[PDB]
Amino acid sequence: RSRKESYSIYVYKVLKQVHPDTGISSKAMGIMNSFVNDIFERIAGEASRLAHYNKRSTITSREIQTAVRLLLPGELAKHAVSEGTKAVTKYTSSK
Amino acid sequence: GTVALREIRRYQKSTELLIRKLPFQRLVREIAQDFKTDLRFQSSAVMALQEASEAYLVGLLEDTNLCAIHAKRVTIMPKDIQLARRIRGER
Amino acid sequence: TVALREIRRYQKSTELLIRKLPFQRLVREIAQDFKTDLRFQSSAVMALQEASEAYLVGLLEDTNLCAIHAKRVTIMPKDIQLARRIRGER
Amino acid sequence: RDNIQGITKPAIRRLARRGGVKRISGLIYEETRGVLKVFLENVIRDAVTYTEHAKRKTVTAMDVVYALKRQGRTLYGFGG
Amino acid sequence: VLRDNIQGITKPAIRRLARRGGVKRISGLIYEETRGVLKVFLENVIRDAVTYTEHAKRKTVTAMDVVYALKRQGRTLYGFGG
Amino acid sequence: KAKSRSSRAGLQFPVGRVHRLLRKGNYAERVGAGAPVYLAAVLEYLTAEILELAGNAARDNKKTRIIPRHLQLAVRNDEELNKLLGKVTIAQGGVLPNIQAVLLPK
Amino acid sequence: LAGNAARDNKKTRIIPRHLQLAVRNDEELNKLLGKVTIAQGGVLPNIQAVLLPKK
DNA sequence: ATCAGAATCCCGGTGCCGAGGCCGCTCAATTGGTCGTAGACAGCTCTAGCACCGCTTAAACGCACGTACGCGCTGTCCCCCGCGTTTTAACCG
DNA sequence: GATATCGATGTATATATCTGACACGTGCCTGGAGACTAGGGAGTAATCCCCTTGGCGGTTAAAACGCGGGGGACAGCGCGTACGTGCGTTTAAGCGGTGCTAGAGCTGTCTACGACCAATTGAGCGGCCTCGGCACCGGGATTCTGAT
Repeated sequence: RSRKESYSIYVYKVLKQVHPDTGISSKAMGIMNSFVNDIFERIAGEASRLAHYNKRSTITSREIQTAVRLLLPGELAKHAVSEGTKAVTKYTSSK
Repeated sequence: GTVALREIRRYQKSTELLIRKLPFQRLVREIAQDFKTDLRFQSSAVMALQEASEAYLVGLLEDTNLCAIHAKRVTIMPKDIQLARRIRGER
Repeated sequence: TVALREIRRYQKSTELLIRKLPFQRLVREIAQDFKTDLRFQSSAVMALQEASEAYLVGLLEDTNLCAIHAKRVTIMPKDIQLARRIRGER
Repeated sequence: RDNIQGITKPAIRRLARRGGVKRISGLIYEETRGVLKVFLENVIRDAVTYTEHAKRKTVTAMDVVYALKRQGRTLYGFGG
Repeated sequence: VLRDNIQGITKPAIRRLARRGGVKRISGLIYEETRGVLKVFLENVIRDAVTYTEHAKRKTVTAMDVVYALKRQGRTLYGFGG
Repeated sequence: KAKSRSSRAGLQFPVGRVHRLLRKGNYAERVGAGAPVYLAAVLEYLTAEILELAGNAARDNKKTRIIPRHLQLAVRNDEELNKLLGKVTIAQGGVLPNIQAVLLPK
Repeated sequence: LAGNAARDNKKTRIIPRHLQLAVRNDEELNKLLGKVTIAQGGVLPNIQAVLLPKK
């Protein structure tokens, strides 16, 4: 709790995997961290809203998939839902 | 343009719908089918959608009209809507 | 003629033209005027001055866009009211 | 066809006769119509997804209310 | 003086940023309203932002509280914290 | 050693970070669990899209550094991104380096 | 407030138009509840004097 | 300023279909005990919070000369308003 | 007036140099993975019913064309004017730091409390009986305005 959690380090890891030479600035680093935290809170709020409204006292896959569909445009979310359904089926089948 | 402001006042008092059953109905029905066929729409909901659409139209057209007053006297233009939309963020 | 030079120069630089100490002092004064004896972060002051700067530059871009729309460059208070009324915050 | 003519010219003229605009134009009607399609399509698509999550395939009043609350500019419909 | 600094906020900076925004000339009646509504907006922003921080029994206004207050206001801006 | 889900799932983004929220926040008694991987994947792919768009925007000015000015330029060149955050404006946005005919001489 | 406005409006019972007038009457209510409107919206007479043809 | 005209604002009669209201019931609202659990208050680590200082000066403020434009008048034509008439379709049932 | 020196002083022309900022690793820290036990919730579908689209007629106000027509965005010019640009004054903004100290955030302790469980009971809405102002058609008072 005393350790100040930051979410830009995960973006930094992906960046180093792709283009480790170039990078971002401090203020920009703060900007993307605030963006990540804001999107994180917005999807949490979307899950809470859907769960309240439909008397949905659970949230396994369909609920968060609908949240992703509501948050993002139709075509991009549909493709994301397709690969997400494939991934979750593969993960359950593999174990 | 001078009797038009009187008509503005007249339609300002008016508090009833205009095109519910035969028209707007066919519209929402059509769009619904376009997305997913075999859809329906509650009469009360239809009324609510029409009133929301007409209220938003009143507000946006009032905004565009006051932007058109800046272009001297009285005349609307496509660029008025486009600019206003962009400024607000809709465009 | 120097307007072109100024436009190029301001496109090349991005320094915050509102200063941190006067706005910090104004925020401290106003906050202690509303609720006395509360502290304020420097990062929050910087974020608030950034928010105000973004708000005013967006408002002034809208004002310029409305000006050139009505074949003008100088503007009247009515345009500012216009922008606020279309945004609806007023 | 009749999809664009669902709303007539004097209908938009009445919406201008109650929406400030005193002088109108032919192209203005078309623009306002396209904006109306964008708005209606957004709301109907949101309602379609919400009535697909619960596998119902039809919207109620509360469904419409939640669909329009998602747009930010919320509205209060009838019933509830 | 640490009071009555309504005249403290300066119009030249807004003019220079408008110049950066393309504006080549402004007026005198503009700043009369602009400064007043800017002061009203600043008052509202400071009020709700300090209202936001009061929940967690804190005395100092934190960055995430200000960012989320602007987010609730619909005029949000991202920064270091949040 | 200690068999964490990161290597098994093949994802660098934190898995149980969401589980922290779900557990301590006590949101419901039936919340998340499978939600982490889902949102992590969505956030990863959105971050990849944003990274690509920012990289494309940066190279237009023959410079290879990232600044939030360029983020604003990339966002404002996208109408859909504009509609996502229409009530938002990012600081240091300014105006574009392309100058309209209104300001230039005859 | 809607009842007082309706009594001023010479009507015994409440209607949504009176609710709109009540909302638009208070500036703080326009500040906060400005994100929602009710059917057949209205506003105070903020019309100018440039709409009528000049002579 | 001043009289006549079109539209408008409030009121009256009627169709009705959704509003005003009675009754059950059943699924939820209340009361009562447990107690590990999670929020409120004293204390550890230490970070940055309020206010000012050495030194240079960029910039805010006040003031001088004048030009691009603010605002208003004039020419135009084209491009949408006013009105009569037909159909046509919106709300009714 | 000319040929041949001296220098000299901006004008680049690099050449170190050291400094703010970005990019990599590093000690360590705290919270998720594994995992078992135990509680609930939506997938799926049947069933009453109701309710919203499709459709027939009507029928009178509204859509839409024909004709007349006038007025206003655009362009240009003209009177004025107010900041555009620049000069003089002053004054704290900024870089970097300190005096005094408060609490950000966490940690420990402590003590009121709400899921769980069970009995009692009642409020809101479905179903349904009854009714009255919305909407439409028509007339009298109000408001704005054309033409003079």
